Amino acid sequence: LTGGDELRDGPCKPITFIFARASTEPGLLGISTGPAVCNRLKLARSGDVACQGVGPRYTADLPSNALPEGTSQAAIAEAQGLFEQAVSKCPDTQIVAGGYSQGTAVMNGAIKRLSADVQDKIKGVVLFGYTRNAQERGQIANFPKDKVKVYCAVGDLVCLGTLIVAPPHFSYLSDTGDASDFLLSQL
Repeated sequence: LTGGDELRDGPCKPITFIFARASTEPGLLGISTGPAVCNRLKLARSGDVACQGVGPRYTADLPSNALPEGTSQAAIAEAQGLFEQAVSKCPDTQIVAGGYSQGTAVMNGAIKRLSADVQDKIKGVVLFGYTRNAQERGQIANFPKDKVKVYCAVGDLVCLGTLIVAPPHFSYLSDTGDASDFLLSQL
């Protein structure tokens, strides 16, 4: 595979972007907001970005949205391990991350379990259609609020503590530019 597995495939890059896709999306980065942000970072920092999607253990299946933390424990464990691997395998890399829909639940569940040292390496996180928005009060638990930017479109009910999917939930491509600028700013 060429895209989505750049941390595992190496070589180390100055910037490592870790992303968790939305339910039903195939691959590692998905086919919507993940590639959109990854590519914007690659254009802004030519040759210095490695994009890594959370998979294959995170299957992005629909049923997992109803589990306690909004996703599977396997997906959370996989994501957590990828953050830890980035810091160990590439000591000089700066991490930026993102999630979309169920992917944001993966990000919240994984990052809140990370040590302070690893969290300090994560400069910024963008969450599109944050399914844990209401439950986490617009942030990621046990992580700085200023390092997270949440994109919850008007009418996207998953940000209101429900799993109801409406049209606004698929309007995030229009926010990928702002999200990419945010991540670059945090770096």
